[PDB]
Amino acid sequence: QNVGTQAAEEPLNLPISVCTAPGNCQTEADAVVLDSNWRWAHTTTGYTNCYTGNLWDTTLCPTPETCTTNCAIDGVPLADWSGTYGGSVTGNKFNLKFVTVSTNIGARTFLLDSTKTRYRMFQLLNREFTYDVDVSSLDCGLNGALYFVSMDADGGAAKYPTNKGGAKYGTGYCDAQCPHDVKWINGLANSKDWTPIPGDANSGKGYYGNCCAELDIWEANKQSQAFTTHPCTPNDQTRCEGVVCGDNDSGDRYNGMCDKDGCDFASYRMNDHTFYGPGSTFKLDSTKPFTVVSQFITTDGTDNGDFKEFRRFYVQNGVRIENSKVNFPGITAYDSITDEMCAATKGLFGDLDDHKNKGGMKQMGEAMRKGMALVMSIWDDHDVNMLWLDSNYPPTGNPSTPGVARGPCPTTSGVPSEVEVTQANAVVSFGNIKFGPIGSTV
Repeated sequence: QNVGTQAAEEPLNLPISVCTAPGNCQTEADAVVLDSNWRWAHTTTGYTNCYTGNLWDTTLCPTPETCTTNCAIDGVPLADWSGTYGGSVTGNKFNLKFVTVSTNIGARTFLLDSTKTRYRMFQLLNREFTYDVDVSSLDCGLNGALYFVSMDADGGAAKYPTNKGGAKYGTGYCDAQCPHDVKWINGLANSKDWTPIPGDANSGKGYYGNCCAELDIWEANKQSQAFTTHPCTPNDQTRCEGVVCGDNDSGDRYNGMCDKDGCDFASYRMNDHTFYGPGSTFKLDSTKPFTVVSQFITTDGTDNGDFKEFRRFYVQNGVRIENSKVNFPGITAYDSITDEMCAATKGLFGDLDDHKNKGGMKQMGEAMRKGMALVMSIWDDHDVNMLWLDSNYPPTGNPSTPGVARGPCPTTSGVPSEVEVTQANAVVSFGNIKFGPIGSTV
């Protein structure tokens, strides 16, 4: 995309901590940038929309190349962050409102480095990543997500010279779902064969998808939470078409370059329904804030080893809370993501181990070694109504069959039109982000 001249781009300042030992950290003066999908797209030498509602203008965008020549994405000024997009920062806390009323629904954002010209790339192997979260106002159907993806640090600017904005304009998004709803891919409008998504007034799908590796630290609302590894072959940003995208709609979910299911550790799905929930007698009380700690263990305990284990623990009101465990007869009580856990649990659930097909923890680790961009988002799910996270999936499945039940939400929950009314004022908060060696962040 070209860059427009109507509004300066002003990312929100967000300090994080880089740590060397427990309680010995230094501030890193980073910032938050809005994903290019949420930006106004208009004519390069005017005010005329190139995209309105869920459609590209066919006169301006008869082809992707012409669209890209004629159109530009514009900046987010400071005033518009809260007023238009529902984003705000107080000290080291970042807040994202779900619906902001001209009416904005959801948000996806990235962490910029201290220069505000590149994404802050995290080399996560043999490191610990930690943050405080509040998901108390997110119920069934919503997801306040924090995760990493194998985006380029410059959003693709060096690879795709028609991308003028780079990381500064939140470009280059890709993930392990190979999404077609990304409006700008490889420096070009994804306007070919663009199709609105029914019941989604703001979104559509273009000819291409954009694939890359994804490490989900946090997919969650107050009812259920998960962390998940998604390797791809290769891991780096890859525009896809046809079978390579692994499109759900053509029966290709397991035929593409990315592991779409991922290998998940989701406490409720692993059959501990009392670990996490909205109340003081759950082990971890989702009505109150808490700290989420993630440790990425290698084979030799060094930065050069292969990724072998994703460990997790929590801190809430000064109380250390170890992760829940897998709880099925004849299955080891795993409390972390490893290749063995993935094989054993997917075996039990009858899920295809595409994680293993894509190179497993080792391949996931190669993405983490090269460095990944931090994503913070809030969203509802127009495909599957978040049932995969917090309900029975498939909805018609027996909840006593291992793998089906992922949370207590009813199978009628999560319809975007309903959650966008009922949960309009939901806000996820991510704060006090800390990064360092294992054992350094609490």
